[PDB]
Amino acid sequence: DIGIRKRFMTILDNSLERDIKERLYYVIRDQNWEFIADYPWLNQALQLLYGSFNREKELSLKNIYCLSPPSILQEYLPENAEMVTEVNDLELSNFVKGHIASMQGLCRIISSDFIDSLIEIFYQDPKAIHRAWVTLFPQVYKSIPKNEKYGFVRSIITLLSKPYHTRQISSRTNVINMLLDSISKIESLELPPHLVKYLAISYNAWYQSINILESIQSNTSIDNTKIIEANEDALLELYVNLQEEDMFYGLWRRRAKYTETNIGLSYEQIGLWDKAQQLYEVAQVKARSGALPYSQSEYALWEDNWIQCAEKLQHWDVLTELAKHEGFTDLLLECGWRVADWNSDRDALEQSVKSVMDVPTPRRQMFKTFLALQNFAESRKGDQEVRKLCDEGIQLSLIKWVSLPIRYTPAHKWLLHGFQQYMEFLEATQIYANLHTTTVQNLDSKAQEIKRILQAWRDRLPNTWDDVNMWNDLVTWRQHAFQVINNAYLPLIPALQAYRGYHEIAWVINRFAHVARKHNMPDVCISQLARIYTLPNIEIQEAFLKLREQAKCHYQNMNELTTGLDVISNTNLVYFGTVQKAEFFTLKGMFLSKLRAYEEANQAFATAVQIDLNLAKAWAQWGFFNDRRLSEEPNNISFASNAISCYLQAAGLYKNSKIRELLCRILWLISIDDASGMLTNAFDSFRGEIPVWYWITFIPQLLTSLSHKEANMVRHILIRIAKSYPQALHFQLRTTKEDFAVIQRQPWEYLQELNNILKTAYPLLALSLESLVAQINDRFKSTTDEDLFRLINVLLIDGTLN
Amino acid sequence: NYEQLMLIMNERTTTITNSTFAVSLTKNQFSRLKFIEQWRINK
Amino acid sequence: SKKENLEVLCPHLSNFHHQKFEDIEIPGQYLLNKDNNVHFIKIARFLPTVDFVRGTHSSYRRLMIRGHDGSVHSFAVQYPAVRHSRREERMFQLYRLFNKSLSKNVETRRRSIQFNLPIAIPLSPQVRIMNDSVSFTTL
Amino acid sequence: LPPDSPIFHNNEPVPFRLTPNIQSLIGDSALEGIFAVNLFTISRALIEPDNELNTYLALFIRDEIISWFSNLHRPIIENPQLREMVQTNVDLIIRKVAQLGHLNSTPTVTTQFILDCIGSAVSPRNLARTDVNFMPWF
Amino acid sequence: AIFKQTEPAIPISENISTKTPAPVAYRSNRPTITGGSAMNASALNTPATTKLPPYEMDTQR
Amino acid sequence: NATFNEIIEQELPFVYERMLEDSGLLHVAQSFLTSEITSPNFAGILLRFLKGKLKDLGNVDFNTSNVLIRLFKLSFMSVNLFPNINEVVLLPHLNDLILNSLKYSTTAEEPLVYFYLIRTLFRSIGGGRFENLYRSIKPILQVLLQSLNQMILTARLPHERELYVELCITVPVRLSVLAPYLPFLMKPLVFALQQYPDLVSQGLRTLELCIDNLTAEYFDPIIEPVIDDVSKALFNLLQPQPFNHAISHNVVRILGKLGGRNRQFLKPPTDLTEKTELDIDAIADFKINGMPEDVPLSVTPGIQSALNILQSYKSDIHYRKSAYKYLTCVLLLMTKSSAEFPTNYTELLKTAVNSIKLERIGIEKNFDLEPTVNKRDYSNQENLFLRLLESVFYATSIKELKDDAMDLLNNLLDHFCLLQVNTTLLNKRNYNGTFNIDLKNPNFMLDSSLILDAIPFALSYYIPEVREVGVLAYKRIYEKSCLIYGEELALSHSFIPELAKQFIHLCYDETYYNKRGGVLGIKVLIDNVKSSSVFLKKYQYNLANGLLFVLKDTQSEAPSAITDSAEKLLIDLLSITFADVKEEDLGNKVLENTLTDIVCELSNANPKVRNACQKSLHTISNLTGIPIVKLMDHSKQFLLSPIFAKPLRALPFTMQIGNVDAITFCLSLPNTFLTFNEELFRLLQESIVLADA
Repeated sequence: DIGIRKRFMTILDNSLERDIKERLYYVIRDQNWEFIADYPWLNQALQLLYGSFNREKELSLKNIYCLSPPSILQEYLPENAEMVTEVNDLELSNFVKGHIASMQGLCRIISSDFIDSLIEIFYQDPKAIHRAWVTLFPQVYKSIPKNEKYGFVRSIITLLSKPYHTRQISSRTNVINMLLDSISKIESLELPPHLVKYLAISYNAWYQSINILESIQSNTSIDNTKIIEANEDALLELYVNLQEEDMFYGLWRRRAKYTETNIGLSYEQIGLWDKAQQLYEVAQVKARSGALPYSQSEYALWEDNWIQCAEKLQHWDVLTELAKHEGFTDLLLECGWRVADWNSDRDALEQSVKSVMDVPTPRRQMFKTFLALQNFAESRKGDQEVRKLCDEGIQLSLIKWVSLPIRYTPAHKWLLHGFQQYMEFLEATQIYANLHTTTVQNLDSKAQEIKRILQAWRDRLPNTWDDVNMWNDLVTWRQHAFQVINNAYLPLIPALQAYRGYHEIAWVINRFAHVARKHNMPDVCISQLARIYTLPNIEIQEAFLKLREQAKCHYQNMNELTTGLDVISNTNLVYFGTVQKAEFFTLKGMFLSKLRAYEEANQAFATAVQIDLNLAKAWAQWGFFNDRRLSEEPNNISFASNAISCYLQAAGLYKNSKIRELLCRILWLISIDDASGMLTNAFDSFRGEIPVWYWITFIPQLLTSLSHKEANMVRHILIRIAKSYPQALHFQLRTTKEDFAVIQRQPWEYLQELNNILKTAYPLLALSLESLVAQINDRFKSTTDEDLFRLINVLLIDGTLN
Repeated sequence: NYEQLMLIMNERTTTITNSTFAVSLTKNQFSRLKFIEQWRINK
Repeated sequence: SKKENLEVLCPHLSNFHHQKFEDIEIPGQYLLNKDNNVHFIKIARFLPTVDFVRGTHSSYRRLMIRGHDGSVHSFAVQYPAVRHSRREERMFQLYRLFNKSLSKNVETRRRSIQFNLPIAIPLSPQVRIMNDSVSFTTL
Repeated sequence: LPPDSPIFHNNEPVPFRLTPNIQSLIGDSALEGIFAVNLFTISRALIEPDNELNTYLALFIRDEIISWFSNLHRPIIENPQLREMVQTNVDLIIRKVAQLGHLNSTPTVTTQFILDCIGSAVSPRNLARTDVNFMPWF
Repeated sequence: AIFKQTEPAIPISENISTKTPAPVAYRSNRPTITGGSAMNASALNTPATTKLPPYEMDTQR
Repeated sequence: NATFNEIIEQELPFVYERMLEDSGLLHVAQSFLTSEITSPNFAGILLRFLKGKLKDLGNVDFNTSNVLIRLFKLSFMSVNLFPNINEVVLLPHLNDLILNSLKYSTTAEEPLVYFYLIRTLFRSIGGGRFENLYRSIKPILQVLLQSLNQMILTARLPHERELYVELCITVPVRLSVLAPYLPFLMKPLVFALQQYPDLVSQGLRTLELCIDNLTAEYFDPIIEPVIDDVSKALFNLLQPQPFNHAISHNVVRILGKLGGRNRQFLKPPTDLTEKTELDIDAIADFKINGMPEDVPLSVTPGIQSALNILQSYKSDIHYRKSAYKYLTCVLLLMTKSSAEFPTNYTELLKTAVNSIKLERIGIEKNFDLEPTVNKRDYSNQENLFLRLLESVFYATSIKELKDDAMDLLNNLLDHFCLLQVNTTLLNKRNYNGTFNIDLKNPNFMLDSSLILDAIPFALSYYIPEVREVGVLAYKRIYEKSCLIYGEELALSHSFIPELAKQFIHLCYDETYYNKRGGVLGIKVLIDNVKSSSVFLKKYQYNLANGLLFVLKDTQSEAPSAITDSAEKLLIDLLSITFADVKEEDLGNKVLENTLTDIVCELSNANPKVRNACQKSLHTISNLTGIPIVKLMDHSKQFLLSPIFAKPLRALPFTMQIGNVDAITFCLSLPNTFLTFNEELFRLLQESIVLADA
């Protein structure tokens, strides 16, 4: 209400003194803003500081180089000018002087109107307060003299450390952001105690604090070696809270003192956790019996990063007794601990949860919700408090989402994984509720809902480059949810007289054992293919991915290829399929061609390829084998025809994949200068549909192949391109056609044939494209001054170069 | 003075559980490496 | 003048979408290896008021193209394109071929490493168009 | 190589461009954790997929060899000896790429050759020995 | 082809009533990856609403 | 029922005209169709009455439109009140209702009542069977909805954007997911999630209907051009319990049902804000009493906030007046250092205006460099002055801010008119020596050619009360430019030529607002200059091509007055410039080109420009005594030879229609074009004799 508000603010303005130092000390030290603590009070603070101004009629900008004045611009008429002498009988002469007298009074701007018109913008928008404070406060800090900066910065810490700021925690535009941003524009007081900046993260202030903490790294603030290391501690903890791990590893191995710490951090950033774990053990050993003090911050790094590498490597039996040796919720993070029950020690987990489920985190809340879900599972007619614990977990995760920055950080990915975990909890509630009413043996009536939710779960899995802890967490809690239905279908097995006991746990083992092999973790990829023997039958898809992943395990570390050779060469019984034996035989071909073997690997590829003629991986590996035999000789031997035939077969039915390297091999092996026409036979006897769309990306290498000899099999590819994909070839065709036309026989003959095929089929397209290209070529030609400019530039760079 | 001002909140915390217990009770050495070595010896 | 009218410069391109009677595509969409063909952007119209950009050692004109999905694509018309353009474009093609190996490896995919080549498509063997937005600068 | 013409060599004193202004823009944390690690993982990802570097670099080197023998007017050397030039340059480029992404059998910091390269690309005793159009101060 | 089957319909609540948690004087000076926690998520192992820890100035009389 | 139907059918216009006086009589009609055994009969009578009243639903006042919309709402609620009893009364004249609302909203005075009617019809139904005769209208409805959704770049926004995005989503379908016409829904889905918090719970539901059963292969390329905007607006809805949990747990359910698909399409951010003219500082010196010297701080910390205060019609008038005073303070500070005038400015202005009519002005040569421009800061200061001037123009749309805004605007306009003579005097540096490099220029300033971007802004603006201020601004600068130059050269050197070219450039823009601004500027230009026959005859070809491009390029859902005013202006301009031609064979350079551009456009795809070219050929053969076939003697081959070459089989339909219509107009003329076109007649009769299935 504008009248009473204006009266309150003007008596508060008239109470103070008209000095800037006294009003700055009033808004920082003296005034208690605890009552206005939900409202941005810097508004009121600005209205005090703007009270110390003077009302100066000479307000004028000095940064803009403004619009053209009539003073000197009517002196830009150098010598040919008949200056008129006092013609003053017009309507123009009074209009000009009236306009001069009008613009004199219009452009006399005092400071008063700017100040008090900006004041009422603050009451509508709180972002003029932010910008006004950040512009004003680094300028009025200059009034604070030396031998008084210590008391001023201590009053700043006292103002920022006030407890009433929690009435602005749930806001994006806190006074703490508006104040830390003005701290960051000073570079004199821009060092505050800097574990306050890391704890002013109860508010948002993430980059307002990272600016402050990184402007001490690049400051000559070397008064202590314990201010710098505490600055680095707070900066690394802000990087951990934002999950920016590359800056974390860079700052750590810029600040570390041991060398084994540097080696372990580098192996940990790359993702090799076995060698990083060994290097952290070596760095821990050399500090017990060494001559270095290890700074009490590298020691915690060695301990915790050892635990993280051991978590990634899935050594849960070590970490279980490590968490039994000391009181810690590492013990809670063995939710998957080679476990099939989670019920015989239910109380031992409930007490561990309840002792730590104060100051709750989303993870411990997820553990409490899973305990309630298992209580509903193992004891039917349960609670349906799972529908309440999931909702309080969703609300906790939403508070944690608003506490993070607005734009997506890597820390938001774990909140997205937590959202998926709560939705899978609610779907598991539906699964268990359907599982409790099938006690009357109502199979194939309520099993369809279970199959639908399991099919929804099979397509809902994280990205393959996501963390292996994310994959492992989803895999372990899906194994819990599958163990419940396998336990509840266990009484109903013999009363049926394949069967409805699923045990599709193997799926979420195999899909895990695949993805760890993508993450270059072969030891756990072998170790995960040992929990598949819980049922002794050979299934149509368990044995498929099991044997395929076990054979793909022994492909690198070349002292291990015999261990992949002896496991496939003795297995001849078919594991429900005639396509598995073909990939077995071509994997025998890979393992035999990896060692030095000339004819037997060719025989293995032949018996791999005769059985089906439908596995393109066998054709591709036979082409690679023929190229490896070619690489010990010149490429003109007719043995290359076998290579290009297996390559062309390896691109016809390997479609919608990475086939362009096979096309590169075709274009390079075709270009040999053989006199015998065996390679042209090997290209031109190919029975299959060539991947016309993937030949587009080599259209220049096709179009310069017409100029090269021994290449008219390129013409079939270009003709099949021009009749199906005409807009890919057109610009390249016109460019190389007008290239060859001005230098003047098969090149221009083939180019005119391709242009004729592109012009008869799709004539409207060629007409419109040629008219567009011609209009751009005629109308976008540069003028005279631009040509003179580029000529003088090339002359000047050549003159200064010579 | 100044060095004692710039380190006001610099108090180390061993773990989340200890922080939880320290904030809960107010309102109501190389032992790890030795443990890993002795557990590798026991196997 | 930093902004000159397209209907004064080239009145065929300002009048293009009326006398166009098929679906031309934005040029340079086949160089980026996007598997299918159905989601390519078709040129809706050329925008008016093209930009005259004075560089350090030369100058050029930037024409904007409205796509059929509401997007605007800016292209730069290098009219005296220097005759080493084919070596440049073959290096662009080679380093764009590596962008698929850089997304199946997990370590380069977590860090979102791609090679970021420019898409330059030649019209005649004197003039090529290159993709060029505003807020491109040099050092 | 019985011929002698194509080699694909670098003339500059510095191995790449990491000038003082770029290095002060990237900083110290990002030059250690983002620059060198990505430069290591790129070259690690390119030598993993079992000779895709060979298949691309073969023809994209061969066109450069043909343009090298066609710029200077001696295009008559067209033989499998040209394929030997191509394979020699391809093996040289593949060796120099695999030099970046090689981690030693002994325990050694990954990104150590890369860190030595950025130590030799930012020293003023190397940046002063280059031309003034390179602008080594910027 | 174009359509898949029906997903499981997850019924969200209509009248949920959770409590806004009070801020806590949390303290975490560990600078290691996982922030002195069992796992490295760092968003799932951090309290929701916090405040500044207690401290004291130089009591040097 | 058979007598009650004829009673109510003979009495319903009288009942309707009694409803326009005492509006309670709607309770009659409601009681006829909310509970009756004869409810479908009265619904049929009422719908056939309202089908006739629909044509004037837009062009009546508030009371009549209110009564008509309430009758429509009652007739729609009668359908979903009795579903099994006849809703078959509604399914004829249902597509006609949609189509005629979209068609009549073009030429309507209040064109939002039709889309409010479409919204009421869509919200009245959903869950029925007759949404399968409606599936033949969905592409035309969704193209007319998206091309009205984004073409309001100067959107009125009371609910206009909200209304169009509420119509584009929430269309009915008997199937779960609607159609292959899903990419039409992706752009309004971003607006529904993002900008309107009352549309959000609608649009989220639409997302679930696409996420639940779309196979995740077909759907992922569809959301690909919008996935960053979709995810960025979805992440804004993840807020705790004071924010509504019914629209937060929806987002959590969506993002939990998407496993890795909720984060696999996000890259490093390509939207880093680069400090535009609403973010820069313009620094002045302030005297602070506790300081020895003045301190430099920024005068622009609240410009973006004050603009948002001024544009919103829901704030106070004290806050709006103080915001206006703040913007004019910053603008007059930018204008202050050119507002000083010398003591002899009148004779200097007179000397500089009669020194334009002299030839070979000698330029004193000097050899000294000037500093460069710093294009980023120049562009930010130029756009800042432009935004402040545009808000001075916008301030005239507000009562009790209009008088001082008009006074300040008059002062600014006749200031820029006096500053234009410096640009005129400096454009003679482009002459007097065909290549001079040793001359002296004032370095780099705001060149007073940014009234050439503010007056075409005011004409293209979505409030008509500021388009009136734009034409008053043009009249004022016309008077001042004719005053300080004289009429004989103010049309060749002042603002009046230059800004006229801007008007022609507004005719070529890609939205109907700028085309209306261009035809407004052209109409006030050709109403001003008619006394002189050098300007409008020099500029005739470009003005005719601009007014013709307004007819060719204008979307179908743009208002009808755009193309109607363009046709009237083209006919008036051709009536002016062809008045003096008396010789039948008189065409030198520009009459030949004007007749060429007219008669080469009788074969267009658009029928409006075809009929406008036919009418303009007729009104210049009745103006001067020249036959139409004498006007087509030189340019007839450029019309006919594209038609006789293409065989009329590969062309699309709108070009076949245009070619046939042009040949029909050429054959309807007296005694011309009789030569050997039998092949076209044979091919067209064999293309019309067969079926079209």
